[PDB]
Order: sequence, then structure tokens, then C-alpha cells
Amino acid sequence: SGAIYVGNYRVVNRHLATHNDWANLVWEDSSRDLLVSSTTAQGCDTIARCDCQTGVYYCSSRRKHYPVSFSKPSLIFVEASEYYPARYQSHLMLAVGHSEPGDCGGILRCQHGVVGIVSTGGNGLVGFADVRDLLWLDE
Ligand SMILES: CCc1ccccc1CC(=O)N1CCC[C@H](C(N)=O)C1
Ligand SMILES: [Zn+2]
Repeated sequence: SGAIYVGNYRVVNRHLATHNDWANLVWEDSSRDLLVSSTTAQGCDTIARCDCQTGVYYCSSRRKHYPVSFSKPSLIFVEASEYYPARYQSHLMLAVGHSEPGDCGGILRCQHGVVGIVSTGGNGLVGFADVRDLLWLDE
């Protein structure tokens, strides 16, 4: 579990969105596993606007942060789950690092701010849904 709080927006993994997130829907994209909802209180997370390929992510299944080198956002095949059929997930970045079911929503950050959130994983890998291209989050 986990979310990004920036301005009047809450960014979560689309498959973990609540009834409240859907009732205050701003934008969602199944192909990216992202959903953004509106908030009443101001959020103070800063979004990175960069092309960093190194950062640090929070791994809830270890209660620890880990440094990672990650690939540029791309279209990656993701096996079927209870949430989605087998499909290509876009704007996904892979890294070597621990992740297990339950870790989605952990924040990935570089020196510039929030890069994305955990969205996939498996066999010593972790995948992050990029949010750096969503320029409207800051307005
Ligand atoms: C960190 C998650 C994980 C780690 C290690 C093994 C398995 C998983 C679960 C997994 O990758 N998925 C289930 C939930 C929806 C995800 C999606 N974005 O399509 C895919
Ligand atoms: Zn950066």
C-alpha cells in the first residue's frame, strides 16, 4: 500500500483505488496501473521532472529503503493477476530489488523528488509506475 500526495491530488495504484478515490476521480489509466483522485487538504510531496535512472525506494515487506538502478519508462509484459488480464503495462521501469505482493505504492525517489510508485515485481525484481511525465500534477 501507499500513495503520493501533491497539491490537491492523491496518486495511487489503480488496482488499489478505494470507493472514495473513484468518487473523486481526476484521471485513471489501466495500461499504467495509475489513478489520481482529488483531495480537500494540500499535499506536500514534490514530483521529480528529470531523467534519473538511480534512486531509492521504500520496500514495505522489509520496512526498509533500498537504492536501485532502474530502466527508462517502457511497455513491459505483465502476467495475469486477479486485477488484470495478461497485458503490456506502459510507463513501467524495472530494477533488481526485493518486492512481494503487498509492496505496491512504495515511493521511488531521486535527488529531484518523487519518481514513481511500486506497481509490479517478482523473482528479485521490482517495477515502478513512472509519474514524472504527469506535468499537470503541479498545477
Ligand atoms: C510488488 C508486486 C509483486 C511482487 C512480487 C510478486 C508479485 C507481485 C504482484 C504483481 O506484480 N502484480 C499484482 C498486482 C497488479 C500488478 C500490475 N501492475 O499489473 C501485478
Ligand atoms: Zn532525478
